[PDB]
Amino acid sequence: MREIVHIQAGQCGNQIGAKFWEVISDEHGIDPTGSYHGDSDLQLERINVYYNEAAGNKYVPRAILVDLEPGTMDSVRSGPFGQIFRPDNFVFGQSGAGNNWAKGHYTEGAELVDSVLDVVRKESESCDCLQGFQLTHSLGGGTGSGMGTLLISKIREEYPDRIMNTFSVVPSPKVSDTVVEPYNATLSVHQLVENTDETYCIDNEALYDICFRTLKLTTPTYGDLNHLVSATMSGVTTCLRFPGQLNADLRKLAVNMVPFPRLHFFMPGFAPLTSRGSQQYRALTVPELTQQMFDAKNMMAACDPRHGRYLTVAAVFRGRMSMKEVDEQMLNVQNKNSSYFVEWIPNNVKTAVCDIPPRGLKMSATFIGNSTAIQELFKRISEQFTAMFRRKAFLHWYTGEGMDEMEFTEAESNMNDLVSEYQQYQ
Amino acid sequence: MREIVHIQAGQCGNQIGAKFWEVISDEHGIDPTGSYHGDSDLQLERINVYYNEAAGNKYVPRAILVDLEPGTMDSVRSGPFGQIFRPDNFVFGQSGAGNNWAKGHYTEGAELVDSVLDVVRKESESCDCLQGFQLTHSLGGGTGSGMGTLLISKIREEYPDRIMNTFSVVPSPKVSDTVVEPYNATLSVHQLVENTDETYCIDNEALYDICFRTLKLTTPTYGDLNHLVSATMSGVTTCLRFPGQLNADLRKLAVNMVPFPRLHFFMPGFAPLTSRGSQQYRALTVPELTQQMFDAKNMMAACDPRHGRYLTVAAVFRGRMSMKEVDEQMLNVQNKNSSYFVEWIPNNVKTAVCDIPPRGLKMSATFIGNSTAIQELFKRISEQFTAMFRRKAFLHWYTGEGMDEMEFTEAESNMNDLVSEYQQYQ
Amino acid sequence: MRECISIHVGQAGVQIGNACWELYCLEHGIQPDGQFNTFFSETGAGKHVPRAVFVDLEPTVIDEVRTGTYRQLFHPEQLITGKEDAANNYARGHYTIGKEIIDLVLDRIRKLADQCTGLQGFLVFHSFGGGTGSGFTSLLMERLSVDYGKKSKLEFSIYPAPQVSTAVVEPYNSILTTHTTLEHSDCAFMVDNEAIYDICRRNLDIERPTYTNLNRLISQIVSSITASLRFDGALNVDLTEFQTNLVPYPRIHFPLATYAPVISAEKAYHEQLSVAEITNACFEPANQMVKCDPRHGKYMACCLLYRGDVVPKDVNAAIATIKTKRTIQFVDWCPTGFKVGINYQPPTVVPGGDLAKVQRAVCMLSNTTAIAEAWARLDHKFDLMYAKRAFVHWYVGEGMEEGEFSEAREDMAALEKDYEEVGV
Ligand SMILES: CC[C@H](/C=C(/C)[C@@H]1C[C@@H](OC)C[C@H](O)C(C)(C)[C@@]2(O)O[C@@H](C[C@@H](OC)[C@H](O)C(=O)O1)C[C@@H](OC)[C@H]2O)CO
Ligand SMILES: CC[C@H](/C=C(/C)[C@@H]1C[C@@H](OC)C[C@H](O)C(C)(C)[C@@]2(O)O[C@@H](C[C@@H](OC)[C@H](O)C(=O)O1)C[C@@H](OC)[C@H]2O)CO
Ligand SMILES: Nc1nc2c(ncn2[C@@H]2O[C@H](COP(=O)(O)OP(=O)(O)OP(=O)(O)O)[C@@H](O)[C@H]2O)c(=O)[nH]1
Ligand SMILES: Nc1nc2c(ncn2[C@@H]2O[C@H](COP(=O)(O)OP(=O)(O)O)[C@@H](O)[C@H]2O)c(=O)[nH]1
Ligand SMILES: Nc1nc2c(ncn2[C@@H]2O[C@H](COP(=O)(O)OP(=O)(O)O)[C@@H](O)[C@H]2O)c(=O)[nH]1
Ligand SMILES: [Mg+2]
Repeated sequence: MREIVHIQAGQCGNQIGAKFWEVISDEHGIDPTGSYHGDSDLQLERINVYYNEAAGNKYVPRAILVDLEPGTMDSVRSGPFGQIFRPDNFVFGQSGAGNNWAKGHYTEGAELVDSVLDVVRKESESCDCLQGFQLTHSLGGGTGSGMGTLLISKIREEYPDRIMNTFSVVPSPKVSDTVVEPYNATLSVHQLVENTDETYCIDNEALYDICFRTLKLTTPTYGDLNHLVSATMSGVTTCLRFPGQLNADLRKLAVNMVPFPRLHFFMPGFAPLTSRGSQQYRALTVPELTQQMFDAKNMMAACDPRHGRYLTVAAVFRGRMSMKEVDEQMLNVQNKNSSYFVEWIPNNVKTAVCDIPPRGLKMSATFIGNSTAIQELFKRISEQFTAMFRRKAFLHWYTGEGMDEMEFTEAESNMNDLVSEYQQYQ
Repeated sequence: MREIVHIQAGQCGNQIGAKFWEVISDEHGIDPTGSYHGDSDLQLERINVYYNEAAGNKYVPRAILVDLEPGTMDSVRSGPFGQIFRPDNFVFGQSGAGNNWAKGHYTEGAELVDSVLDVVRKESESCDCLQGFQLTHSLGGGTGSGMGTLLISKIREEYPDRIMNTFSVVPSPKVSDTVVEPYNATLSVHQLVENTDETYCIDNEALYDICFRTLKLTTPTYGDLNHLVSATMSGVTTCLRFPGQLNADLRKLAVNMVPFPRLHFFMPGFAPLTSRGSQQYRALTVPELTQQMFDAKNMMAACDPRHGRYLTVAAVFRGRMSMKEVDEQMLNVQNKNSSYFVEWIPNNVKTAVCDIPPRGLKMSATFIGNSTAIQELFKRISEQFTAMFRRKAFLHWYTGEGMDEMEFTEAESNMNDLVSEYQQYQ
Repeated sequence: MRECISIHVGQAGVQIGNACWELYCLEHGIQPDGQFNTFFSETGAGKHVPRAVFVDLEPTVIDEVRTGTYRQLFHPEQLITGKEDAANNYARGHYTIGKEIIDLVLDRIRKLADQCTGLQGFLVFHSFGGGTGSGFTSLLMERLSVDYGKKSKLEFSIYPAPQVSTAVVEPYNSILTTHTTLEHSDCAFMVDNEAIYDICRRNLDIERPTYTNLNRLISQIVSSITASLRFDGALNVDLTEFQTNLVPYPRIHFPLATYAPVISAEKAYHEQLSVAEITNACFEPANQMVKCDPRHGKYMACCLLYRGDVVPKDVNAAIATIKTKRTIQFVDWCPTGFKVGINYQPPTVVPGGDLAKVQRAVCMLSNTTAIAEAWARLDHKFDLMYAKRAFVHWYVGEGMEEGEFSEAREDMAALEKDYEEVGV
């Protein structure tokens, strides 16, 4: 029961996915050759949530790896845990996507998507009771954004009563990584508003801030950033894979975190994150962890949470702890600072607890916030997009693939509507 | 934090600068090839104040070497520590300056100054927190005086909230080294009055006196005089580069030494200075050092300090010593001889102490005096200048470069105003 | 439980703090690597971590601490740093550079408070006269007042001496500090370097001192002040009691701090070191730790903190004797002019130190009209300086205004008048 199918699309999506599979593997005591070397029966009890068993006690992640160019996936295969994946689950094209949503969604991606869908169907048929799908991609490129969105559309059409959740890497206000980012992001976001149940919004600038300000890390690698993201990802599904006092679930989280269907864009966080120098200096108390969790500096989106209000927040705690303490802390936060929580939803904080903590920690926590502050990201994207579109700058690359102006206007309209909705509850 | 950028201009400026870089290098345990061979961690902790680090643990002084003629800088490069400098930091012209301030400031120098400014900007961009600039030049020539002043003007305009301090070699009352010295000096001094935060006034006659009367040196070389100057220079910035009981700073010294903005011309001194014959005969006590410091014979300007009053004096002590003793000595000097200290500023002496003494000494000290006696130098210069200008002697060399009589009169006026100001507090 | 947070600001303050922390470690057996709750916050690995705020605008003193012996003891945050110091400039502390760091400091303080279940308040270490210790400290204090209100804010301050100094803008800064910590700080305990030197010359028979010794001496006093929070004893004094007992009027809140016996190993054996003798020593003019004669001033209120072997009867007798002396003048309106605190725990000797082991030691905190003279002297100095508008361009050039100085002077005058009134 409760099988989850993973899809990783494009460069960033595949890279983050590799790290995620490493982390999950280590959590379950699975080595790169698919052999189990754990010490606890809890490690295998719910291994089926992420893994499929093969002859000779081999475990193979239910992961589908998708790209329009072979490089990234060749690197992944060459990598440490790369040999753990099913070879038949690498689905790739030959021509690149040129950071072009239209190529991912309408042309190059359209040619490949049926093949991906077939693999997806095959995997879903092996599920006793499939919970849903997890997707990893970027919003600013062509493959993860265009192809990824397309895949989501297809799967929701075919499996409309399953959970569809994405970890989506978004552009950052200071330092864009591509010139057409606003166009791609807007085109993706338009589709995600209507075709996903929840989306975790990750901002690389926030990750860098975490690495520098919090972790005191002089020289963060993308690998290190990926690790953090993977940790957050693992947190979300912990309650499917292990016992607890309050057993959470994806669906439960959705129920408690989405008060209106379109408002499903979350700011993720993780705790504790402490510098290697200052480890003995910190006392690892639930209160202190809570404080870390709620600190804007420990968020992974391009928002100031203090510039908005929390509609709902879900906290998932890992390790041994007093439920009394947890509840009291939650009460204290809300009573003290009631202005930062929407007044029309009493008890804005939901708590879940899983007994088994991650490696190397006695306690940890994962934070998921639905804040009206997220509107700032959307507003900024919209401004950027309009700045370009009003001059039809770069547009020939998209019209050449058959897109029309009207689609862009529709996207803009959707964006603005979303922003307006967010402003309502602000 | 606290990076200092050095500029050395003209013949004397470059020569003194070479010696200074030698001395600082030896203090920091840096060999001529930029390799560190020190014994203490204190040597590297604040090395960034004067040096920039390169690949292979190479250290390169943040020094800009400027001249309108190539000879002097060719000699510098040929010299012992010459290979330590960045080749791109030698900025030179082709035509000489003919001991002509107008050529340095308005014509030949004007053509070169932009190139220097570009290098300066480049260096300042590499500073985490740039403290300010140190300039070395002569006042009596063309390049150091005219070009140097020009550079100062430019940098103050661009970096008006940083410290601008100069070590300026001035003409000596007995034996002038050029015929147009009064003109050049007056023209420079006019600009320095308004564009520098502090200027250390060095007189070669005083240095010769020190060498002959104090050091008992039959045959001083310019090299030897330069050494002394370098020692004084190093003293000033000691508290940026090493720990202490009273950590001084350039800005702190300025704050305590400049009671009115235009009165920023200091008489420097150094101690101990003892003959090689009579070394064992002296007991190296803080009191005795203090006495040396306050002795007119141990000053480096063309003043009799007893012919004026001290507005403020800053003493910087190096080595191990009793703060009690130091304070008591300071009190004794002021109580005993209150007539030599302006009565409207109680506690005319400021003390700083740095734990790490210079090579070969257990204790040393550097003296910085703001005395109203300095007016004598200015008055004498003014007399000389007027003697020439009233007959328009040598003036065609300057009018030919576009200068007008009115500038000279302005300069004279400034000088006289300065003298009057000094006389006020006398 | 009873918990307090230390704040150390400047160079001088930081130096003092180092000594204090060393002393604390020696007292409670904590190793330099952290292997009590009142001062040391305890974590889940048998590790004890100080509960202090260490602030400097110049990154030198802090860097030294970070590299030295007790680096593993302190947190990598408690020790806070800047980029450039104020350079004896109140304006660069209070207005320009301080408002970059202050927020962080506040946050740290809040965090520390959160970690306590009964915060008695604050102990702050700064210097009247220094650039950071004057302005930045003032700024911090104001913020604290705004935030907490009724949490104790005790200050330990290095007062400038009359006949000696180490900075020729020291009158201005001190005056400014006085102006802007008159409506915030509840107590400002005073030590003077000249006085300490004199003490060393006289009692210790040592005439080659250094700052370290002074710091150690200060730390002893601090320990004595804070010994009641960390050990048992009859008459356990609190940080909140000092305010009640030493501040008759809210503007008047500068009491002198003195310690007895400050004596070397040679004449520790010669002396009996009885309680009465120690008490007498405490009230002697030369033994005081500032440059003021308490013969030229009436004692408003005194506080005595006996530490070690003390029969309370003996203490009472000593107090009676003191009262008898003609101191030793008291004010008309304060007959009961004594507060007494006793601890069973004796003083603790620091290896490679000035002081020997003793059975019993006493720390006296006295609020008197003798400091009025000092204040007047300071005012005079200020007047002498400010009449010519000397150095004012530095202060005005970073935030301040011509008029503020005048206001400060007026305030000082008012204070003097108040003191005079009290004297009657
Ligand atoms: C029943 C007789 C039969 C008819 C059908 C349609 C059958 C039924 C199912 O197989 C039993 C399909 C099956 O469940 C899957 C979906 C897993 C899957 O195998 O379908 C194919 C495509 C499908 O045709 C569309 C296939 O070719 C086929 O023959 O399907 C792609 C493949 O990629 C891995 C995978 O996605 C003809 O003999
Ligand atoms: C409750 C939702 C929440 C809103 C607030 C305001 C929350 C509340 C508290 O945390 C739970 C603050 C907290 O108690 C502290 C004071 C210890 C502290 O962490 O505050 C921050 C600044 C604060 O914002 C000002 C922070 O960024 C933040 O998010 O604060 C500096 C920090 O330096 C160490 C420290 O001083 C947003 O998710
Ligand atoms: N007793 C004692 N006094 C000190 C010490 N360090 C400095 N002082 C005194 O403090 C005053 C100078 O202030 P500092 O604390 O050095 O200055 P600061 O707070 O660092 O401020 P700036 O350096 O001006 O930014 C002088 O009166 C010194 O004698 C120390 O370690 N012990
Ligand atoms: N966090 C993270 N971001 C990445 C990684 N690789 C690429 N990105 C980001 O993803 C965006 C570029 O999209 P990318 O996935 O490379 O393009 P695609 O292959 O067309 O989907 C940029 O915002 C990059 O900063 C990664 O490994 N980790
Ligand atoms: N102390 C010292 N003085 C020098 C040195 N070289 C030149 N001078 C003095 O500098 C003045 C001449 O200026 P100089 O720097 O040679 O002319 P410039 O190249 O036009 O700036 C005279 O007063 C010389 O005595 C030197 O190496 N040391
Ligand atoms: Mg300082």
